[PDB]
Amino acid sequence: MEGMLADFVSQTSPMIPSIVVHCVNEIEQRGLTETGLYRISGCDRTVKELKEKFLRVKTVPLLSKVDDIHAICSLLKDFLRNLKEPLLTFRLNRAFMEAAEITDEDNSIAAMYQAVGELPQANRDTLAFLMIHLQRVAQSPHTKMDVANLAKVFGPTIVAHAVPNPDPVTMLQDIKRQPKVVERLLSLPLEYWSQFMMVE
Repeated sequence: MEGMLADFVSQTSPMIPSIVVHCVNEIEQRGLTETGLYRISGCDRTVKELKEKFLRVKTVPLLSKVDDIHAICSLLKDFLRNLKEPLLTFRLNRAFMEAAEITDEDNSIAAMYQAVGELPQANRDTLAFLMIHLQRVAQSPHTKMDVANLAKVFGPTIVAHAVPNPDPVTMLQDIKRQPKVVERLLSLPLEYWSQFMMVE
């Protein structure tokens, strides 16, 4: 199994796994011209092989070699989704959902700010890096992937559940609630996320 986010970072800040950094770098370089980025899945075999090699050797394979940029998108989602706990931790799963469900804009944003501040550093730093990247994806006129669309894709990826294996009632209730969390997070401005890009 993959293990915890912290197992992919060191004391070096911002605390972002090299795999996330390299995936984002590749996607920035040749993915922003692609329609359906993060919606279109890559070849399952290519994604699994890249992931197996990454987890076994503990180093990022040369991503520039792979022709399909969607496989890189799929690898990033797979990595994040399959962490022992989601990027937004088990501990704060419900907190994030409740924050996003507040209809008062000011109070919802304030509750979002509160929940992000309660994240461990590695989680916040990685989240901040991902949010900056996904905002750029949403702002490309070639991707056709707005904040709403990306939230539906990233809901299961970064929010997930409060437990590793929820009962089916909870499971289906949860997936209804995930997109609004991502929607709110992506709606927090670049300047907010950018502040967490800092050295140790």
